[PDB]
Amino acid sequence: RILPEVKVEGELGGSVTIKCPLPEMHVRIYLCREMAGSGTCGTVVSTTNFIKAEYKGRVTLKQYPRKNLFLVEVTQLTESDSGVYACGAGMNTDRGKTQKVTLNVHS
Amino acid sequence: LPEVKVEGELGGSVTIKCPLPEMHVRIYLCREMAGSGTCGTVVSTTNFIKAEYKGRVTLKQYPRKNLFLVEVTQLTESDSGVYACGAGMNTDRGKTQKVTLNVHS
Amino acid sequence: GVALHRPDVYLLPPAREQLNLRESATITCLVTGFSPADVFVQWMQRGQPLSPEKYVTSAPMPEPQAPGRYFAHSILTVSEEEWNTGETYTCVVAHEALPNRVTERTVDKSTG
Amino acid sequence: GVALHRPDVYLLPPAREQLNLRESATITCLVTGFSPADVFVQWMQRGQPLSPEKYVTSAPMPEPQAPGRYFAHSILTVSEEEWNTGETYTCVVAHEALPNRVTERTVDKSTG
Repeated sequence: RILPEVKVEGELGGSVTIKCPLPEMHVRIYLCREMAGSGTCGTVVSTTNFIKAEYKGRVTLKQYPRKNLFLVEVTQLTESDSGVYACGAGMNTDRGKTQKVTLNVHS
Repeated sequence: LPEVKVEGELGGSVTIKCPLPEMHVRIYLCREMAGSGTCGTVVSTTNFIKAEYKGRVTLKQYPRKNLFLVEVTQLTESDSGVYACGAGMNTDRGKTQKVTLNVHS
Repeated sequence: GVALHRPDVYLLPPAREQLNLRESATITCLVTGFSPADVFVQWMQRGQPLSPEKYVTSAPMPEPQAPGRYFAHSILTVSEEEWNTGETYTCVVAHEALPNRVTERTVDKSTG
Repeated sequence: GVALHRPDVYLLPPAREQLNLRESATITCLVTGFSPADVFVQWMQRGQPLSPEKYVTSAPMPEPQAPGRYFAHSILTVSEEEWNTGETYTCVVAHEALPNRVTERTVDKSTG
């Protein structure tokens, strides 16, 4: 399982919208950020009422089951948001990743 | 480690004396369960009486003699085995004396 | 209407420092993140229910970091001997929001 | 007239299934075997007291294996990141029967 990759771009103080696969099975749905040095993907938002503290109040997860898609919108972007993310499903967040998203916040 | 050996009568009683070094530590007598390979607590100052020994064990302390006393009454043959006095929060590692009791009919 | 949220059940073996006493062993069943607050917890050993004398179920209290959700404990105290024989203990949690209205977890010394 | 009995403090690390979620981690402090029901439990990290937002302390309930004795649990919930960075957490328990009226236990990722 080698994961496909997409690339997104947002503006400082702006917003970006990340598209993710929505498994037809009612599973736990999350977007995570791969924290370098730790070697793992930490959850930023999930359908299990968890928002990473740095993203609390600026991230939204919305579902559209008829399109097999859910959307993660990040607002009030900052340079610390630039990095590698990943869409995913399941109770293991490090595993069960479904696609990889790389975000670059530019001026 | 010191070693002692006891012999008791079926239905009788035996008194096991053990050293009392410190007044603010855990004080216990344990039985070496051969099947587990460890010493399980039979009585302690932490309000524990093993089910097989419930109602048949009394622990009395005498700090002026630097010893505490465990009196076992209503003896049975299943009590025969190797025991151990001890102190501390680790029952296996902390040990002060070894007591071997054999109940003879 | 009160939202329905499934409980997450985690089951923790007794702490190593407690087992060092070779006295009694405490098995904790942790139920978190469920709504409504009404929850049922029962313990079973060898496929048989245990006497409620042996365990205490805490009252569901509000999870502070997740407002609409609650948590609760169920503490079973058995003996170190039995724990270390290899006995398998099962925490059964019943809740309105679960898919099959019930879920269970199992633990023993061999898990870790 | 009744005796005063010291608390025994045991500290349980987060479950692997909770950390596999890569969300939040729950550290449980278990205070058992005290007879005066009045007990204060507070958490400290990095030598500093933690905000009461982050932890919940249970009510003293009768201990099933010893009448005349009580128990209480305290759950500290932190981010998985703090736990996996190696942060060291301490459970502070205050009670009349303790030598200095207070005792402490400590866990980190490396403890268990």
